[PDB]
Amino acid sequence: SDFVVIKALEDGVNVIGLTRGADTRFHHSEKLDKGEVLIAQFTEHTSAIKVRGKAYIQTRHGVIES
Amino acid sequence: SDFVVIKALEDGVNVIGLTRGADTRFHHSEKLDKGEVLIAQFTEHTSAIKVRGKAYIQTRHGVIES
Amino acid sequence: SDFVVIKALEDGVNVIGLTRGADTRFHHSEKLDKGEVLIAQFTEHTSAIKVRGKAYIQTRHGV
Amino acid sequence: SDFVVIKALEDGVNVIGLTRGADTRFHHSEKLDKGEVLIAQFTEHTSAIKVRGKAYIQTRHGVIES
Amino acid sequence: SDFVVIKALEDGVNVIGLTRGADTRFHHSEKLDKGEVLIAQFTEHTSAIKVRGKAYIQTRHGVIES
Amino acid sequence: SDFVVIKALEDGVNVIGLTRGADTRFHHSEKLDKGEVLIAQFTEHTSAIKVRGKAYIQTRHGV
Amino acid sequence: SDFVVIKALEDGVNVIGLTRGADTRFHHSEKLDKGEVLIAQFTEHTSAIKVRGKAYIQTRHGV
Amino acid sequence: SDFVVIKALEDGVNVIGLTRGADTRFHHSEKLDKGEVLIAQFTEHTSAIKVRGKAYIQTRHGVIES
Amino acid sequence: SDFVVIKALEDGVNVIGLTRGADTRFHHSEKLDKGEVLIAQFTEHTSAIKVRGKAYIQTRHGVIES
Amino acid sequence: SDFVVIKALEDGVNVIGLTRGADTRFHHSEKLDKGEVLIAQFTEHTSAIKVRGKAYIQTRHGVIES
Amino acid sequence: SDFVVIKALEDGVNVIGLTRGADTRFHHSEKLDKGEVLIAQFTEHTSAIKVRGKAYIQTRHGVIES
Amino acid sequence: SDFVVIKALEDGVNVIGLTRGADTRFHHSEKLDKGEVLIAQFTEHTSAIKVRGKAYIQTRHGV
Ligand SMILES: N[C@@H](Cc1c[nH]c2ccccc12)C(=O)O
Ligand SMILES: N[C@@H](Cc1c[nH]c2ccccc12)C(=O)O
Ligand SMILES: N[C@@H](Cc1c[nH]c2ccccc12)C(=O)O
Ligand SMILES: N[C@@H](Cc1c[nH]c2ccccc12)C(=O)O
Ligand SMILES: N[C@@H](Cc1c[nH]c2ccccc12)C(=O)O
Ligand SMILES: N[C@@H](Cc1c[nH]c2ccccc12)C(=O)O
Ligand SMILES: N[C@@H](Cc1c[nH]c2ccccc12)C(=O)O
Ligand SMILES: N[C@@H](Cc1c[nH]c2ccccc12)C(=O)O
Ligand SMILES: N[C@@H](Cc1c[nH]c2ccccc12)C(=O)O
Ligand SMILES: N[C@@H](Cc1c[nH]c2ccccc12)C(=O)O
Ligand SMILES: N[C@@H](Cc1c[nH]c2ccccc12)C(=O)O
Ligand SMILES: N[C@@H](Cc1c[nH]c2ccccc12)C(=O)O
Repeated sequence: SDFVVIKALEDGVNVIGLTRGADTRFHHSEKLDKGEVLIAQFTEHTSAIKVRGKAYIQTRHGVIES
Repeated sequence: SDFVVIKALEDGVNVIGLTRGADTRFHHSEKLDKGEVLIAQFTEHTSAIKVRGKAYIQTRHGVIES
Repeated sequence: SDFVVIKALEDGVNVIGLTRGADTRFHHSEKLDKGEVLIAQFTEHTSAIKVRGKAYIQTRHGV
Repeated sequence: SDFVVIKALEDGVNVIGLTRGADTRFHHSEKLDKGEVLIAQFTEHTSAIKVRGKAYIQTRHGVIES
Repeated sequence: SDFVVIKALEDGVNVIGLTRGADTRFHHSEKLDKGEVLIAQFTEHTSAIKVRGKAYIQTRHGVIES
Repeated sequence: SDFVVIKALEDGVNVIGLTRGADTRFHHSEKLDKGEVLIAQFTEHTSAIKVRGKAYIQTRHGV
Repeated sequence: SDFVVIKALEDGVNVIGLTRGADTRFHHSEKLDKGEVLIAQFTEHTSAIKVRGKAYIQTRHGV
Repeated sequence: SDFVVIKALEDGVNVIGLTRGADTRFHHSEKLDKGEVLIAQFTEHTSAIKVRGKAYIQTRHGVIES
Repeated sequence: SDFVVIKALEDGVNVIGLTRGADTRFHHSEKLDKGEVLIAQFTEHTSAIKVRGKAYIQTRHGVIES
Repeated sequence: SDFVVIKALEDGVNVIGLTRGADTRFHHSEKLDKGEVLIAQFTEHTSAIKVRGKAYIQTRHGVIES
Repeated sequence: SDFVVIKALEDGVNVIGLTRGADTRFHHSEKLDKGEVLIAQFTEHTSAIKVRGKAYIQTRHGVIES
Repeated sequence: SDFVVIKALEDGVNVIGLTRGADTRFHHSEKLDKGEVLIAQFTEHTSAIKVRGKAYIQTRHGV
């Protein structure tokens, strides 16, 4: 059951969950300050994740460091 | 369930989800500005994903960049 | 479910979904201009995919 | 759920589906011109696939390039 | 379900499917001329496949050529 | 389901299917002439396979 | 079920469990002092985990 | 669903099936002459196999050549 | 089901299990003196494990020592 | 289901199956003379196998010889 | 279905099972003298295992030799 | 189901099966003399195995 690891590399990074279903809207925005990590799953409610700001991101497919 | 990772390499990248089913239309477009990342699942509503604009994309099959 | 990755290397590449079932016809053609990417699954409705135009294609079997 | 990748290397290549069941007959013939690719699954209706003409073919078992 | 890949190395190759069940007879023969390829599943009707003629054959177990 | 690959290296190779169940007898013998190939599955009806004659044989365990 | 490993490298590291469901709020914060280790699963109730403070973190994806 | 490969290296090799159940007795003995191969499964009726005589034997665990 | 391995590197190491569910409290603490080892599963009652004191810990993800 | 491979290195090797269940007794002993091989499954009746005499034994865990 | 291998390296080593459920208490203590081995599963009744004394311990995660 | 391989390196090695359930007691001890081999499964009835005496032991975790 897949998840994403997200480490903020600066202040005020946002990790935003988007709603599962016919409709797509942001249901929640988690704020990360520098060096804070968010380990976040895809779930019954979240089918897409947006990251804004400079962040090191780990997934099953590998790494993308801003 | 499988997911794509999309990082924007310029401003104004569109990640477009196509409806699952007999019919195919765009149901949602997500604008990504430079540096921003979207990780998006295939879902009971999205069976095809379309990226317009300069992107770095990881899937289960490998990298595809530009 | 398995999927294909198609990157258009010219304008007007067509990604064509053929119908699942006894009958085979196309039900949709997605057009990509140069540089655009389609990630497309096999589904309840699409059992074959035809790309026409120059494309870089990735599947579970390789490039 | 297995599939075959078929890339025509000349004009007028045919990819022919054969019917699943007691009876075997061609139910459909897809024409490929040079450089067109067909990614085709085995399905409830197709249990065999014939390719006529010069074609690069990819499957789980590897490659056969005419 | 598993499948065989047969490429004809001369004209007039026969790919023959044998009936699944208590009884065993040929139910279908597919003629392949030189260069042509058949990818054929084992099915609820075919439990044994027979190739006559010069062929290149790939299965899950490896190559067998001539 | 698992399968065997048999290539005949002489004329008149016999691929013999033995019956699944309490009783063991052959129910079928498929004959191959030199160069012919049989790919044969274990099935509801065949639980053992005997090859007689010179053959190159491939199974999941090797050659 | 998958889990995370968190080792605190300062005092007062917070391991925060965010709620599973339509609503997202924290339901618990576990505090670790320097050197302490939390191994924590994703559960029926926690679908996201935020670490705040300097920590060495291990997941199935690496360090 | 496990099987054993047995190749007789001399004349008059026996491959003997033993009965599954509380009771153990030989239910069948297959005779192999030199260079004959038997590919034999474990089944609802056979839970042990005995080989007598000089034989090359292949299983999941590797090879034992008399 | 997955488990952790904890070896105490000093006297007085605490292995604490946290309750699974909507609520989170300590339900049990296990004191380990130097040299002693605990292997503990995640369970229908414990969804998070906490180690205080100098420990060597192995999990499915690797070693973590001190 | 898993199986053991036993090759006799001398005459009079015994392969003994122990009953599965609350009780444990020998239910069958199979004499193997030198060179002979037994491949025997664990079954709904045999949950432990005992070899007396000089044997070469392969299991899923590796070789054990003498 | 996971298990732990435990080999006592001195006299009077204890392997203690702890109860599965809301409650945690020692339900059993197995005494090992030097060079005795215990191969012990996690079960419906045992969700944690404590080892006291100098012992070589093998699990899925590797080795810890006192 | 998983199993253990025990080869006795002296006379009178005991392979002891401990009972599965709330209660833990031995229900059986299989004795091996030098050179004898026991391959033994974990079962509905045996959840722990104790070897006493010098033995070479193989499990899924190694030797
Ligand atoms: N509401 C959409 C969210 C989504 C997932 N993947 C996407 C890809 C593109 C656009 C939107 C999406 C869905 O559940 O399907
Ligand atoms: N069949 C999908 C859309 C789709 C997937 N792959 C395709 C390839 C080409 C065209 C459309 C598609 C649907 O449910 O609508
Ligand atoms: N209508 C066909 C489409 C198809 C899938 N694979 C094929 C291979 C060859 C020809 C057609 C096909 C089907 O569902 O079966
Ligand atoms: N009607 C046949 C088609 C087929 C599949 N594999 C074959 C091999 C040989 C000949 C025919 C076939 C079937 O479904 O079984
Ligand atoms: N048992 C298959 C045919 C078959 C498979 N493998 C064989 C080997 C030898 C002879 C026949 C067979 C059937 O259903 O008829
Ligand atoms: N009639 C036997 C055929 C068989 C399978 N494997 C064997 C091994 C040895 C002897 C006979 C067999 C059965 O179904 O069980
Ligand atoms: N309440 C959210 C928590 C969450 C999980 N993954 C996320 C990713 C982004 C934002 C929030 C989340 C949910 O269960 O779906
Ligand atoms: N009747 C026995 C046959 C058997 C299988 N494995 C064995 C090992 C030893 C002795 C006999 C056996 C059974 O089904 O269990
Ligand atoms: N959600 C778990 C506890 C838990 C797991 N991971 C966490 C991370 C942070 C906080 C609490 C937790 C519970 O059932 O109570
Ligand atoms: N528990 C098995 C026998 C057994 C398996 N492993 C053991 C180890 C020791 C003693 C007995 C056993 C039975 O059903 O009887
Ligand atoms: N009674 C506890 C035992 C336990 C398992 N893992 C633990 C970790 C820490 C403390 C206690 C435990 C349970 O079944 O959950
Ligand atoms: N009666 C115990 C036997 C046991 C298995 N693993 C253990 C670990 C430690 C102590 C006892 C055990 C049980 O079934 O649970």
